[PDB]
Amino acid sequence: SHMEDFVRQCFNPMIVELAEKAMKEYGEDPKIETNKFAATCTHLEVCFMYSDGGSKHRFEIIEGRDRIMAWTVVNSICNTTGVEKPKFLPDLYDYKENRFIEIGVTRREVHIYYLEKANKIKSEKTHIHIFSFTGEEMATKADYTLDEESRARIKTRLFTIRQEMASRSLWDSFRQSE
Ligand SMILES: [Mn+2]
Ligand SMILES: [Mn+2]
Repeated sequence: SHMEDFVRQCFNPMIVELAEKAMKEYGEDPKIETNKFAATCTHLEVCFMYSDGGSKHRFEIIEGRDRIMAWTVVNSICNTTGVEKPKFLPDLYDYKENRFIEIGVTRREVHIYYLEKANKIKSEKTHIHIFSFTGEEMATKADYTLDEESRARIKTRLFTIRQEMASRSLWDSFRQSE
């Protein structure tokens, strides 16, 4: 398919392999559910740009690790700091603010996905931060964790990926697939 070739020539190889591993590891094949393949790569790259923002060792990356190793690091962070173990695996831990962070990338408005994720949490201790493909963002207690410039970089990247998909006439099915 067109989407698979585009994902491979758009994102960096480390990201593509981690996305492939994470999808097969949960029974989905990147060569078929190509829209979910693009979205796993996007979520991965956004998470890595986020963790790059801030100081050197501010964020402990949870996403991208294998399941049991990811939970190993959460349990370790929990017994280290004293925070409660979330029931669902988050994406980061903020050592500066002492909180796990769930990062989301949606194509249906910051209000809809923020509302869904906040209801999914049902344990309000986990900080939530949503980006969209339209430049908009919404975050818990309006606390956006990073400075304006890092978030603006993430947003720019998201919009460049959106235009690249449309240039290949892939954007439409991708926006309707979420
Ligand atoms: Mn995740
Ligand atoms: Mn996430």
